[PDB]
Amino acid sequence: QVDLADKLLQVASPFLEPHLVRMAKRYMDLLWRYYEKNRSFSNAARVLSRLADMHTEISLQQRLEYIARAILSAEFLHELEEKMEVARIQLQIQETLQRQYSHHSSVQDAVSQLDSELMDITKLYGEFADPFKLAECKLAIIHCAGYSDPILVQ
Amino acid sequence: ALQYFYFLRDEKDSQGENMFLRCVSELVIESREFDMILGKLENDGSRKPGVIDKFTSDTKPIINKVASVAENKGLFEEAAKLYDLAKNADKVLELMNKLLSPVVPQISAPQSNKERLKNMALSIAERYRAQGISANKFVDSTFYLLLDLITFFDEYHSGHIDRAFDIIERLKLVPLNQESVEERVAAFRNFSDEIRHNLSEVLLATMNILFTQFKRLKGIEDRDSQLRSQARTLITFAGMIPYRTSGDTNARLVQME
Amino acid sequence: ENSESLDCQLLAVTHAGVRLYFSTCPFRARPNTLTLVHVRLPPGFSASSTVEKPSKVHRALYSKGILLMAASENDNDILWCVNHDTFPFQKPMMETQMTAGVDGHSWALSAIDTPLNKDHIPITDSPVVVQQHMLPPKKFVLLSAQGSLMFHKLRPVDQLRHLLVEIERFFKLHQEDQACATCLILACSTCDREVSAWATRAFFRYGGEAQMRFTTLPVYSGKHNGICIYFSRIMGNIWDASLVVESSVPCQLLESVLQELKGLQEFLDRNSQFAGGEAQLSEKISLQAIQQLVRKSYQALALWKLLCEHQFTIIVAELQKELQEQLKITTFKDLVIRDKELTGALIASLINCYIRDNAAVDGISLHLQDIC
Amino acid sequence: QEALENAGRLIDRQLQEDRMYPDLSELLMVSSGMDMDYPLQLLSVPNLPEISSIRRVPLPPELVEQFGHMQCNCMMGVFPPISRAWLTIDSDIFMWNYEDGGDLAYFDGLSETILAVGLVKPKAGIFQPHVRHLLVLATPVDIVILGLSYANLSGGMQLLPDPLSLPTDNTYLLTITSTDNGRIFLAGKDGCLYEVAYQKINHSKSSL
Repeated sequence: QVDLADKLLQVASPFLEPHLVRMAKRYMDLLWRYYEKNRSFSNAARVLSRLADMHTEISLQQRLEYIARAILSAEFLHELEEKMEVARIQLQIQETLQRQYSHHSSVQDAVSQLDSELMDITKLYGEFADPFKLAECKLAIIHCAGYSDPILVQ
Repeated sequence: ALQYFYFLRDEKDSQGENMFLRCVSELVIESREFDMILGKLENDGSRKPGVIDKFTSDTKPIINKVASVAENKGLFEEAAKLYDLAKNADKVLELMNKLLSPVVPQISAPQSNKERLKNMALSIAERYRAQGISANKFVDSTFYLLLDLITFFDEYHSGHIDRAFDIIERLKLVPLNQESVEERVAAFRNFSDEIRHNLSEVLLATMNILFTQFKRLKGIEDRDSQLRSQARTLITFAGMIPYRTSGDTNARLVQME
Repeated sequence: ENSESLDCQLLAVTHAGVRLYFSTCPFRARPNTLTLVHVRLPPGFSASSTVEKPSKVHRALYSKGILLMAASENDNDILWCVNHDTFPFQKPMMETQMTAGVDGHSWALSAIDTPLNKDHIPITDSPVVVQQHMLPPKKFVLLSAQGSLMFHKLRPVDQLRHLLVEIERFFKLHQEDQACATCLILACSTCDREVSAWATRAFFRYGGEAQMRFTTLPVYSGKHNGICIYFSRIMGNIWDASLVVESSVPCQLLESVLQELKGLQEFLDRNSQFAGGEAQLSEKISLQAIQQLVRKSYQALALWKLLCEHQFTIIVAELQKELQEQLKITTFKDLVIRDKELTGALIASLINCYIRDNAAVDGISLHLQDIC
Repeated sequence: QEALENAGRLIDRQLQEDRMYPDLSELLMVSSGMDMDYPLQLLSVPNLPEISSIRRVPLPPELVEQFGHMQCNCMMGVFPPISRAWLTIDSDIFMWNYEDGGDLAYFDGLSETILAVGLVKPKAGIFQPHVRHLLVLATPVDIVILGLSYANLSGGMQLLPDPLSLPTDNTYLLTITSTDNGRIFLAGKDGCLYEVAYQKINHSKSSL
């Protein structure tokens, strides 16, 4: 409440660890606290991943910063990397949306959706790539998916 | 040596000509008498010719060769010198920014007012910038910042506490205003590598002048409050990036008394 | 002032708070008797009002009819201010009058800052909208025995800001075009909350959903007019003026303009896709033209930023020949819509001669290569 | 056709429109009755409020202290160009920086009560045409003219006596004003009008 929270990192108390854990799900500060708290790389990474995946609004830039941090701490790895890849795609789609002149500013909702969370690949593909004709994005996406079908790819 | 090597051409024909060229090339390399052999200082007015240039021709390629080698050895200064002759202005400033950038971060007691990397910095800026400057704007910008920081150094110590704050604020690197310290965080990571490194001293220079100037006075308008708020914002700043800093939040020692 | 109104010489404020306006006619040696052109009554609500009663001498009128009324009731002292709404004033007249915080006796009122009035003619004298950018923020002084009070005028940007959540009200009074222009400024405006910038961007780009639509109709959309108005207003002071005399404008000013245009340039560059790419096509062409214009101004200003650095004056004196007369009467707009050959020659001289230092020089050579 | 010329034309047209905007006052506008958006309540006009109160600065106590003893007369005001405020108690006068408040200047020159003070522009061609502003001070006996300027080094305020005294014993100068011709007109508690010329002499305009 005091915003003494940084001091919390310092507290050694054996009680503290369970405190953070239970509270873990302005909790984000608790978590920023938590991954930082964990000196151990593995534990820290697991948290940031969850941080990124989390349902509270956190910008993608941060979501990625979490991943960049989490990745640095490098099956957990498997999930983390896939995440980074998909997140990157949204960033690209997001960037193009700005340039695209077909878009309306009020349909900001799309950006909110993009920054807001990771999305299903099909969702990204069907909803975004096709309707906004981002062929490049579509192509990259299918790369990650690893969709082989030559006719569709061609 | 050059005069003698030149005779080699006296036997007119290829082979000998290359032998001559190789010999000169060999002379430049390992003798490292660049100024004498290759040339020197522009003051606009291109090169002042070296002895070889008087003889002439392949001189640009030799320079690149020598300069790259300088890079291997890490003989900076020679590289800068060589690139100037090369007329790779952008390259010169960039190497230059690096040289000045380190040596800026460190510990104090230096910088006579007359000769070295700083002095070198002054030479190039005055020199190139006015004239049809081919360098990147970005490259020049960091250059000026490094120079500004240096002038701050000259005046930091040698008294002139008040002047130092004014200049540091001008840098627009450190939050003097409100709690905008965080914006200073957002703009921090963005910072170029050369500056990102220098900030450590920027802070602590500020908390110093700030301390000494704000020595509690004796026995009217005394706004102590400012030059106090500045420390506060600065500390929040330092508090936010200690991890991305060398690891001396011993700002605290100077901070209190 | 005659600038404000040719006819009206004087305004009298009565104890009642009524405002009387008188016209006159001077000659080189003879005055004319004043006539009562018009009268205004205090809003109790309307005419019979005793709200202003009584009104003290302290009361004064600020250039461009802004009325500060000090009223001393027989219970206490009240302060009111009336500002004409210039915006709706682009034909009908309306005054916004509100009570003010000051409660103490009001010794004297003064304007700390020049008046916002745009022109020195009765035409466009009052357009605040045009000189919102250029004119310094208006600040007003209220001196009381106890202390000094400072009041600040609220710019249209601020009004829009309040309205950010509903901007119809702004739209209604001001008009769509103006709303778009302000919306653009808020979006670009620095130190603003993301919410504000995003919302303003959204309004600019999409207007109000299922409400106000943003569009070319078989004329150009408000977006175009808004952007153009923005551009015109910033440049308005400098636009007609001669560039060279030394440069007409100071370095600080050059940097200011360059910085501002830079922000706009980046803004448009980023969201160019939306605007570009028949009414629709016409809109496309117009926007394309404007964006090119903004960039072009950026380039000219950039060169000037360069010139400011050093030894410009000496070269200028030596260089100028027969062509010189043409050069001297070159306006900023002339650079905006360039006179390419002379600049190229001059720039070449800047590079050939020692004047350009380091990085600058490289930049011109780049420039000559790119657009020369 | 060219976009560049096109854009220029658009801006110019718009600029013209901005300049043409209607005259501020016309009798026709409120011949019947005035449209008023008038609330009694502060901030009653939420979005629209023309003015807001940014700050309040009290008179510094240091300044007030040298105003503590005043038998005869008090008065104060703000000088618009200076962005300074002035206080007159009896003989003495203070000027204080609006922005600072700590910074204050004091006149010790005046021997007698100060009837009125005013800020005026200098004449087109006198020895002090250069100075930005002149400070006229009238006491019962004399009118003194000083020069106000800003130090460029300190940025402090510089006041210099431009030894110019005008005897105006009988006048009891109530008011002072100036035309930016540099002419100064003042009235005593002696009817309507009088005018001063520094180049001391007083000459009544309205004929003696």
